[PDB]
Amino acid sequence: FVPDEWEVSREKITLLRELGQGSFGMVYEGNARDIIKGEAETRVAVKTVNESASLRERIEFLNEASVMKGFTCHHVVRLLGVVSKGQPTLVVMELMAHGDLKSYLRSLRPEAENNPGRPPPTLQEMIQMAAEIADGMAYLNAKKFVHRDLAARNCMVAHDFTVKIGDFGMTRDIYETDYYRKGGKGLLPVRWMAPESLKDGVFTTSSDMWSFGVVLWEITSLAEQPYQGLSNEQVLKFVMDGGYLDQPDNCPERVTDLMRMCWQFNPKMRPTFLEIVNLLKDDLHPSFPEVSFFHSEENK
Amino acid sequence: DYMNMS
Ligand SMILES: Cc1cccc(Nc2nc(Nc3ccc(CC(=O)O)cc3)ncc2C(N)=O)c1
Repeated sequence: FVPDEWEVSREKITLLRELGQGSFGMVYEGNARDIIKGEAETRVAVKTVNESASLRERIEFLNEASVMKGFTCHHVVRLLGVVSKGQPTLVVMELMAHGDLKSYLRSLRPEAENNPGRPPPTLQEMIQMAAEIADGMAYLNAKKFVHRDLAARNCMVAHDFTVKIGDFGMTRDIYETDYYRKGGKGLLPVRWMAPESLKDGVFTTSSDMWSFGVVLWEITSLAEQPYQGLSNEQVLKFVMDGGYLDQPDNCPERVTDLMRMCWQFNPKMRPTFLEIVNLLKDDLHPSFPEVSFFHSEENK
Repeated sequence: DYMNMS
């Protein structure tokens, strides 16, 4: 625990409903009161964990807030304040009007019971997402961090349909180390991790890069389940053996080309997120340059 | 889809 500069008074917080259960916490939608410059009512997302939950988990939580206190990037959901005072601990953050990317993607299938009345994303639209997602993962490795769990569900859509990286439960610090040779005994997303980490537990920039191609696969397949039909033990053997995911039908060719570059069996061959943004800067939204990171001065 | 393992 331990109160910070981010500390917030619990009284200002009111919880409305349950948005969902994530990698390990609980996410409620609520309204903060006078927390930002201007408005007195700024509905937010509140992630919490049970003070009746495993110490390992509880710690995983402390860590998530910790690494969010930095992270000032357009394409990263903003941490908004903590509430360590008493019970229970409450981490607040900017609510993303359109939920996770996964859920949002599915809601666009022509079929869809919850379809918002618009067509599945145009090719223009996909590039944009891919870019802000990548931009954000770049900002990450920049501040020296591996995300270890990049996937549609952990990407939130803002109101302007902008995409930002969310959920940093597996994110790790990397001067020195610049790994984990893993550790053992823990929940892992096999469908999204690179082959090395699947055997030689590790996780690196090139690793998240692998996870990144799967998000594109997710985007294109409209949130079909990666490696559907297979069991987690089967996929485990497969991607380790030397296999890779397929390719959605009617899938554009520019993207497919990206996916491939993310799937070399050798990590030293995966492009860098920055290198990915570059390949896409000439086809983005005229606004991207200003809120960007690829253009941010910090990109040293 | 976070299967335990090593
Ligand atoms: C409107 C809406 C609807 C659903 C989720 C969110 N927002 C958020 N959701 C999560 N985790 C989160 C991610 C995926 C799920 C979907 C599922 O149930 O599997 C639930 C919660 N984390 C941060 C935010 C946020 N800060 O906006 C917002």
